Amino acid sequence: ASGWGITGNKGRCYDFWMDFSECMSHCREPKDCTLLREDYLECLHHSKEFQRRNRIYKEEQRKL
Amino acid sequence: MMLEFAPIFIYLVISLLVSLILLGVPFLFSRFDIRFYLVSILFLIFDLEVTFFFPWAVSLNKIDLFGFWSMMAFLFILTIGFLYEWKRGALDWE
Amino acid sequence: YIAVPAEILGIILPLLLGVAFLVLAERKVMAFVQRRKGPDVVGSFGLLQPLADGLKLILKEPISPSSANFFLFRMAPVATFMLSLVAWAVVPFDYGMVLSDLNIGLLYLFAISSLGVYGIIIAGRSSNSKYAFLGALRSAAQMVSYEVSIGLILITVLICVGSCNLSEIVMAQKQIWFGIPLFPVLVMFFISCLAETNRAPFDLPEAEAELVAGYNVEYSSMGFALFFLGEYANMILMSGLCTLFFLGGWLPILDLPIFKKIPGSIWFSIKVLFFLFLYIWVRAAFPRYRYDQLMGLGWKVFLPLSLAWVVSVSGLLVTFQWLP
Amino acid sequence: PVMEKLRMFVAQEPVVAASCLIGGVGLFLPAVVRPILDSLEAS
Amino acid sequence: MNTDITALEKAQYPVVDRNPAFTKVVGNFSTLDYLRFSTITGISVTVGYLSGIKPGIKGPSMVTGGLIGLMGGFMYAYQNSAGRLMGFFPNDGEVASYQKR
Amino acid sequence: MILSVLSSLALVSGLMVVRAKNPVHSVLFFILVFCDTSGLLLLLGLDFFAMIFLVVYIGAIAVLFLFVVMMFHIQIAEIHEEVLRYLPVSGIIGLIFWWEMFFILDNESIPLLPTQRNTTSLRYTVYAGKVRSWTNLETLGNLLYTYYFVWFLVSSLILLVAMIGAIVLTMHRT
Amino acid sequence: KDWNTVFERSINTLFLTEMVRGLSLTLKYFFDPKVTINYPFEKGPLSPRFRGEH
Amino acid sequence: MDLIKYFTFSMIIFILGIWGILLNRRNILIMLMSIELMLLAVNLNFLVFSVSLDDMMGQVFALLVLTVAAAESAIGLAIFVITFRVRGTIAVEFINSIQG
Amino acid sequence: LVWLEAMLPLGIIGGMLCIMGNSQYYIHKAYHGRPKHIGHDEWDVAMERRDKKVVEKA
Amino acid sequence: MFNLFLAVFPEIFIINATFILLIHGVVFSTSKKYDYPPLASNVGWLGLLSVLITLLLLAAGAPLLTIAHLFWNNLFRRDNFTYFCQIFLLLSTAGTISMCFDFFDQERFDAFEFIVLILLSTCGMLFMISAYDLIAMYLAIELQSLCFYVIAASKRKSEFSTEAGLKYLILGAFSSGILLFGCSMIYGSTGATHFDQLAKILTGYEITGARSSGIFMGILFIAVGFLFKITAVPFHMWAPDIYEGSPTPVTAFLSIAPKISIFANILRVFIYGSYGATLQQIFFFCSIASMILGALAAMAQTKVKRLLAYSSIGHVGYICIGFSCGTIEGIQSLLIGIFIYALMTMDAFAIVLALRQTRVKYIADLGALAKTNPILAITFSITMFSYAGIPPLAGFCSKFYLFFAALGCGAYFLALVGVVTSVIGCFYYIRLVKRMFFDTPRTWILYEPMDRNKSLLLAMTSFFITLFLLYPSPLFSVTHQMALSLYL
Repeated sequence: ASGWGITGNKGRCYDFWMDFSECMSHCREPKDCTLLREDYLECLHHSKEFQRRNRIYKEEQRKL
Repeated sequence: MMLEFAPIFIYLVISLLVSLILLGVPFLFSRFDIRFYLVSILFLIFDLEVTFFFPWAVSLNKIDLFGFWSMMAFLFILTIGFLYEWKRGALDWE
Repeated sequence: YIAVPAEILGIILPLLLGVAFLVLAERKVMAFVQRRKGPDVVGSFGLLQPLADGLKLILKEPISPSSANFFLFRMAPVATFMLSLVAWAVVPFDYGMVLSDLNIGLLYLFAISSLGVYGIIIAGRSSNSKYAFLGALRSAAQMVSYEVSIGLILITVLICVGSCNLSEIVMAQKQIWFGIPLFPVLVMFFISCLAETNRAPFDLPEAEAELVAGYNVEYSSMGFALFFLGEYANMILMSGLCTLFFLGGWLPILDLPIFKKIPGSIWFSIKVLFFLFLYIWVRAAFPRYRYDQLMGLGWKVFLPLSLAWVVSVSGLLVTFQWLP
Repeated sequence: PVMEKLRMFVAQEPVVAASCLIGGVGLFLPAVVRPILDSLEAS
Repeated sequence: MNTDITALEKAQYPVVDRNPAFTKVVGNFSTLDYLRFSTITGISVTVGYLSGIKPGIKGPSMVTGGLIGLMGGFMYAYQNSAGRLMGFFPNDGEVASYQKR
Repeated sequence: MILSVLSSLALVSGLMVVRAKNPVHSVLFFILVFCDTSGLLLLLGLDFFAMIFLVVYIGAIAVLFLFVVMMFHIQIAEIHEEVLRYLPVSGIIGLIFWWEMFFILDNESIPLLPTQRNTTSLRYTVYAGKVRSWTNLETLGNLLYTYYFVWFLVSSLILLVAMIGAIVLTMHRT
Repeated sequence: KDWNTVFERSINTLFLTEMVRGLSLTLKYFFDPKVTINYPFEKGPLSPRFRGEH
Repeated sequence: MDLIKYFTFSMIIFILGIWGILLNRRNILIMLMSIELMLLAVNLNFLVFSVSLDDMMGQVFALLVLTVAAAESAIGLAIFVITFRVRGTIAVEFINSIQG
Repeated sequence: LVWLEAMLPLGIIGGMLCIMGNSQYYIHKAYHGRPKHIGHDEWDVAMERRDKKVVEKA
Repeated sequence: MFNLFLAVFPEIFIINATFILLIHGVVFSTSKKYDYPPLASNVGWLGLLSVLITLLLLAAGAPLLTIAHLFWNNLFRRDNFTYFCQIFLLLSTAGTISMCFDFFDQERFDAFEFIVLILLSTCGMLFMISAYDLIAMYLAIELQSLCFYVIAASKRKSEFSTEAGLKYLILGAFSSGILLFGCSMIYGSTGATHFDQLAKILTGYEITGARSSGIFMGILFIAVGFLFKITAVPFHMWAPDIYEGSPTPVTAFLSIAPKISIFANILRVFIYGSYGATLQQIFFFCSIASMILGALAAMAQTKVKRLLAYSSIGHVGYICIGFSCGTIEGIQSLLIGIFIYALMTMDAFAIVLALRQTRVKYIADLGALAKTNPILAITFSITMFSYAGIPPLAGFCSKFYLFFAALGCGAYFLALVGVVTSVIGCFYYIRLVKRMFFDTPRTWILYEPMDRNKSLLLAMTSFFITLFLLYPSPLFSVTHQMALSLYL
């Protein structure tokens, strides 16, 4: 969220954080910014990407 | 890149082997002095000062005047402390 | 990586030979100063004296006194010897002649120096002798006291260079050697190295006649030898550091084709030899301070002056925008 | 009469006086000379 | 260093200068500013003297108290002058020397 | 695997810190935990922090502990206690903490299972950020003294408090 | 006492000048011949009065 | 699985600190050392998280925490020294006078 | 000229240092084909790995 | 560039003044010429002056503290709430220092560094109030704690003072590590430490099934640290021992100043934040436990300081009830309770410090005080009845809001606990009145009269306690103002 990257460039997830912040800056219902918020968290932790790839791995293991 | 640290690890392993060979070949044929605590305290403070100088020294080219004066204020606080040490006799071992 | 141990041994073994012959060189130079000869019977010109002494120590029975800390008693010389050895992995002798081109090499060297104190303190407590313990405490306190001034001088060089890479520190001195504009800093560094190595005039462990027992009084055979080899390897390393930071490392004295003919390793070796000669010449020239006197010098003279030089150099460089 | 107190201080504590002068130069250059050079460059 | 004087709460009085320099703020000191400064310096010197009699250092204690008072009094006067020039405080005098000059 | 080795060394060394009969030995095993931590930091690519843990934790703090604990000459009787009776309470507390706290990232950070396929060719490489590389030292020094300098100065205030307290509590001038 | 004589001792202290002579005189005997006897090929002098083995 | 392993390293260090508190009723020096272990575990978490999120805020706090740890160790050992000096021993039976 | 006796161990130390440099210099150059580069950064590493493909796959 | 630092003029001034006082004290305390004079009272008067000048600088430049807010945003945040909290903190520090001069002179506590450490801890609490990030919050908390650890062991030759210092250090370091762990967990889960960024990320979801366990445990551990700081049960046992063992001025300073600073921190970290009622349940259960344990343990006490310590624990429970209910009136009543408890505690500790010249230690030592000093016995009784909550005294507001929030938030167990604890508290408070007025001991203790500072402060606090409810509007309005500045 700070934008300072550990190698001297813009942080990896900073643009997602900003877009989330601009959204929340004028949407009175926080549910209006859900998609951008989960995009920022997905950039942080890669949870859904890894879950889907683990699904692919599971199906491959099942069919082997 | 951390690639240059692997030779250091192998170097440590080899140095340990040499030390063990050298040290193993011959096997074949109630008083507290507060001033040591105090010198440890001063060493700890100035060790942290050297620590905060390394990023500053390599970064002087980009922080310009602001970073210089922020470091100067840091030193000023720590030097007030050092003067307090001096005046209280912490630097005298007599 | 299969060739790395070959390079490592090509560093370590000649270093051990160099230490063995530095002890001989110190005995020969002190003797010549004193109108005597020094080792000259064991081998031609005493050249086999180090081999005989090392072989004698190898064959000498190890005592390992009836202490309750037998593992720590034996590990203490191994710790200090390994630490003395490992500092040479980042030392460059010429352009490209260095085992590990660490980008954080300066801070790595500071870390090694900070670690050196543990062998001495552990030897004192594990030796079950009040005299060895009080000597080890004094030696450890002196070493940490002069580490502060060493670190502040390192920061001064860092401000001039703007990089912790030792090779870059050398190559920053192509225009001028740092020992010319920072001559007082070089003098302070050489004295801080003397005190950090427990060397004359700061050799408390040698002050046995002063009722001051050394930390290694209970050591025999190769534990004592390891302590001695560590200290002399550290002397060589301190000479190398004085050379790298202030005398241009492998650079020639003048940037002319006549000087550029001889290899930079020879330049580096010559400068290291000059500082190793100073270590002995000073040992032969002066008496030694008391512990309280050298502690006062460390905290009241060398620290304030090192801090002042950091401030002055940084302020002048940022003022005229001469920073790297 | 604070003109020989400085003299006695320099005589008795030369290292401290030298340190103060060296650091004082290091502080005086950016506080005084650097703004002078900045102002000169702009004009 | 990127700087931004923008305050959270907007000024309620005409802004004569949004970021006045040090010398300009000092030159803007009024007689009330010099009165506040002198009162704080005098009170501090008095407290230093009275608190220093028992230890026997009334002179040096006066000096220390006076230094604290000089610092605090200048700070208070600079605060008032700069706040007047930035429009945070009632500044009818500063507006007079702005409309006129 | 290397993380397993370092984790095991740190686990055993820490057990030795908290279970050694002799406190001096506890301080020396603490130095081993700090060396292991430094190795972990080197694996993270943070060389400045790896070296600073040696300089400060081992070079300064552990030396302070060693100096103090050695001059105390603590006899084993004053600090000894049989710890067999603490197996159940430590078992309960450690098991609760283990289950709740060693898996706190699993739901948020689901691990990527290593497939039997070369997923290392899917590494996209951007050369723009590699033209001029910053060390961890320069990245930290870009921020400490300008954009977050107030915290820097407050840390200095903390150190000054340490110096004053050390003097006022222990000093006996001769 | 005087700014010159104060400056004189301050520089002499800072620049370790008296330790320069100590180094200089320690180096003069370095290049000089040694007085060591090459025993047992060479012997020390004795007199006809020397009291030795009966 | 890198992040979870780094985190469990920090976790075991923190847990060992908690255990050192639990297991050393009669050894307050090791109680202090266990607290230092807990502080190292938190410092590592900040570094690991800073690497994981590609964000420098973790490292700034890591340096400042190291400063806090140093100061707290210094003052703690001072209080230890004065307690020992007053009592002549470190046994916990002599630091329990205040109660109720 | 007796003082040349002392310049022998000093010369030996200097030679040991020259060996410490040159021996590790030549072993590295022989194994890698070129002398060691000081300042090998992320860019130099990326180049070497890409060059390996660019060479071997041609 | 210079004008940006108008936002930190008070802190700059107080830090520089503390440096000046340090140098003055060290230079003249070591002087042979002046026979090494004690300087605790000289430095104390100069530091009281410095605190008052800082208060003037802060109070007068109310709008200027918000200047350059974008530039200073990542370091701190100054607003109305922090403005009034800091003014209150400075006033508390000034009163505490004013109550120390008789202790310096008659005990002969000659250490001027005591004043310097109090000033540095005041700087730390100032920074705590304006903290708007976990890093800044932790650093300011730690500066404060280190100063407290040092001053609690200031009587370095005393068994009690050294013991209090040791227990304080160990338990405080433990709790600080727990809190730092919480901060690390929050940072790892959200990638943020600034309070605004945390407010945005957490709002709108609380526990929506897919709950970040990292954020939950970060909140939990940070709350444990805060509850330790406010002496809340079960993280409370350090407080009675430390309060008793520290020198009495140290106890007086610890019983007031650090509560204001940490309640400011609690209100800005959580109320300004967003999570489930879980944290409110945490503070609710801690409030109930604190009232019960404080009441019973205070009933068991025979010594004055321990009784005051347990009374403070009970009252923080009463105060935290206002945080739990999560309304604007809850925050208002919390602020009102903190203010009134601070004034009452300063009154009580002025009386205790006055009696410590004769070494008052037990409640029984107050026997026949209504005879040997009638006006003093009445003043202490007014304070004790205010503590018990009897109207029309100022202490009745806390009781009134405790019961008001309970019958509104719908709680009846809380009302029962409040009734029982109020009655128990009344008993052990009126026991002190009975000792001073009803008992006829064989042996009396005649107390030295207090100095002018403590008498003036006592007279003013006694007038406030007896008469606040006649004209209470400014406190009500200013607390309502602060409660709203937190959100809007």
